[PDB]
Amino acid sequence: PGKVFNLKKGGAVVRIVRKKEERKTKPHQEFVKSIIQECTGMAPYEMHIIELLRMNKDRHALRYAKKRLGNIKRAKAKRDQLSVYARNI
Amino acid sequence: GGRKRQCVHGISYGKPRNIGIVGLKPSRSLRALAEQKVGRRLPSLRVLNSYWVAQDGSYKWYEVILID
Amino acid sequence: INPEALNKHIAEIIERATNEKPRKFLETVELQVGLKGYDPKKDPRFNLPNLKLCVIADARDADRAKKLGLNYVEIEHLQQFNKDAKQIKKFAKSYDVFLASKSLIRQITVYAGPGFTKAGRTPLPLAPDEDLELKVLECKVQFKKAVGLNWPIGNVKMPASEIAQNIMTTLNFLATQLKKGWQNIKTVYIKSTMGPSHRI
Amino acid sequence: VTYPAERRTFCKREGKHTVHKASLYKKGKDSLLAQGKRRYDRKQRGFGGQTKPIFRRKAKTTKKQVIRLTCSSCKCQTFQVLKRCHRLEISRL
RNA sequence: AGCAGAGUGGCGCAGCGGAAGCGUAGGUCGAUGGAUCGAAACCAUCCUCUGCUACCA
RNA sequence: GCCCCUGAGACACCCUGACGGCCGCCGCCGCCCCGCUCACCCGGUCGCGCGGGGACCCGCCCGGGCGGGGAGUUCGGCUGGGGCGGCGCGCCUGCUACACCGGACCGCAGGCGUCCCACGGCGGGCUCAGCGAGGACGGAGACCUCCCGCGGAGCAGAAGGGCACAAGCCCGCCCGACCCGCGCCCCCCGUGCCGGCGCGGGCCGCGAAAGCGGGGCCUACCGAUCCUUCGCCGCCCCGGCCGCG
RNA sequence: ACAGCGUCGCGAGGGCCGCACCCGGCGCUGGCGCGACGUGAUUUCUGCCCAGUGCCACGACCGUCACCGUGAAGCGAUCCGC
RNA sequence: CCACGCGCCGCGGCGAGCCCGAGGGAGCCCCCGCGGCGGAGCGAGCGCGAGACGCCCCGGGCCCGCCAUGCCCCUGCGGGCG
Repeated sequence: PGKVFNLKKGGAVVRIVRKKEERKTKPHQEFVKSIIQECTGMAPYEMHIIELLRMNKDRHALRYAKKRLGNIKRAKAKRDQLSVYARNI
Repeated sequence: GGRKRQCVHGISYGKPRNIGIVGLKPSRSLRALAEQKVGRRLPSLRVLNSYWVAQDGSYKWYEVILID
Repeated sequence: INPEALNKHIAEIIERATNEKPRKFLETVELQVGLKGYDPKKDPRFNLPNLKLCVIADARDADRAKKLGLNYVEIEHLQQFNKDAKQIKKFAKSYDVFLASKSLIRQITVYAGPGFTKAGRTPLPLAPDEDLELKVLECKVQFKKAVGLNWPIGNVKMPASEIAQNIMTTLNFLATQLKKGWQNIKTVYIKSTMGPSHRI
Repeated sequence: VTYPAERRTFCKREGKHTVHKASLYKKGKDSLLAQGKRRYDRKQRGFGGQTKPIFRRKAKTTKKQVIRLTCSSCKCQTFQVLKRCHRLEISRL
């Protein structure tokens, strides 16, 4: 156990306030990425995830991204970003 | 590449744990070693920081800011 | 796996099938369950739970069968069956469903026991008190060594939706008697006795 | 030595003597994810050669055979260690 | 240990479920179980044997 | 075509499964070849009026071999010096061992590392090895008989103990050759271990019961820490919670 | 040690050595050469054995024998095949 | 010999307490000065958690935790009483 057992925990009023909205991506940054996306296209691995996504092979895509990036959160989120391109097509 | 120990005839005599010449990896990065190489070449200047500018199969290139 | 498209195809087949269709919904529904991941040496073989039928019984069970009109017979033919091995097979092949008598089951264990066991069709003993018709209503999941699995969904004229429920009940049971379950099945088709296959 | 296919023995879950099927116990394959195996693969990682003793002086010719008695009713699993023996068979049903 | 392949007349050795032969009278087809209408054969289990590889029991 | 026909499998009709084989197809996945020059790599020259290769090698990173060419180390003990051999190097019986107990010996005669779901448990019945004298074949010899039978037989294997309405033999059931928690003895520092033994509480077996049974009559027949593997029930994963681990 | 005698490897993109690397020796060389070994001037000769153990095959690639790559499965660590 | 750690003995101060810690204080031997150690144990942990005697010593009895087990019942794989 990592917490002391006090049933009446709460002797002082607590001002827990992160007072923070989730960090906004920011409109200007999205615009700069759009200009770069036109100039640079997409990385070879991203195109291969898109081809696996165009065919219905989503587990293959997640496994290929998890090998490419090395973290499930960023593998899933890359699969869901690149899927918009294939879904738009 | 990876560090190769400077042992003559490629043999390190001693406890077998300290054996091994070709498999060792550098302690400092190739960014740090680039910074240390220019510092010897240019002892008078003061090294600020370095940035990576290119990489090939055999070589890696780092550009160092040096201040007079 | 929408039931309606296939059920509607069976309803369209009511005009299309025609055929002799004795006691049938214009056809006897059949299912060809394709299997992937199936090996003969690997053992996923599970023998687990209108066609012509026979009941051989004593007093009351035969009398109820007589009013129903279901076949009613006696143990006397078992000496004649013993004379002709082919005759025991002839009795078995003609009547797809076999029923006997609990009271006369001693006769069915020795007099009928060898030929009917070799044939693989066993009469189901029905005592006079017991009702044969309700047992007949009760009248299959098998894997054997064949990847293709074939079973008559329903020889009944019962609505295609009731027939669809019978297909569903066996598919889930097959998923239970399969290592990868639904994954193991590949392609299944529904067709009328002379009708075209329609993938599920 | 011949062991019977079924022996009636006490099953702890039921708490009563019940019929138990018999079956030879075999050591399972070693898991890479084990306290010792994780430590051993780290110790043997790198230069220095073997870091752990490798026994090479076998002397026992026989092992001790454990029979897994599995109760049909409670699925209780009990193990009976027989005396060391060169050959063992479990009678068929 | 793992992965293969073998074990058959007196001797050796073919036979791919449907004569058990040939070469030099002559069959626990190493046995056991299953499986099949029937296996030397398929499938297990073991007694082996061979080749290769593996190592804190 | 059926109802035939009798076959492992029923050959009117319709649909699919396997097994091959043969096209084809695919924004699919491996593999192999051939250019080209533009990295890369050489030769020539006083770059004086030129070539040879080439996406290959090489280098680097993982991976598998070969590798006393080298390193680092090890290479037991007991013992009429040591070696050679053996093993009082773990365990057991009768000795030598000197009548409690304890006594050394490269002292003696021997064993053990196994074998048995019966060669176990229990109850009932029975008597064994053999003399003598008898009974077609049948004789030294089987088989069937009576008698008298202290065990002269048997009890898995060494030796010594033990045992007769039995501990032997046969027969009928059975699995206690279970589960849980302790103590005692032998060796002994009086520590472990093997082996036994005595119990408290479950659940069983056999027997009419009383009883007896945690193997095989007793004395031999085996094994720390760590690691692994498995079973039984729970706890923990430390800011939580859930599945896996 | 020697002259002599054999054996062995090698056509330079090569062989054999050096060497922490960078890179050198043979080599201002080239098979009448260079490197590696035996035996040891003549004279007369050098039999048999490829079992074993070495060595050798652009001799095959049968069985094993790695990363990678790949194909299922999984929530994913992973796990099986190929 | 000295340092350091551990065991035991004796002695001094104080007592369910005890203590020149580092430090600070115009301040050197003075004053002030936390952890810690003891006062509760046991259990892998979850966790739970001591009174009944007793000049002393020992032995017995009982209580606490761990390990079972039987009942009872609240706020319930929870509590209690054996």
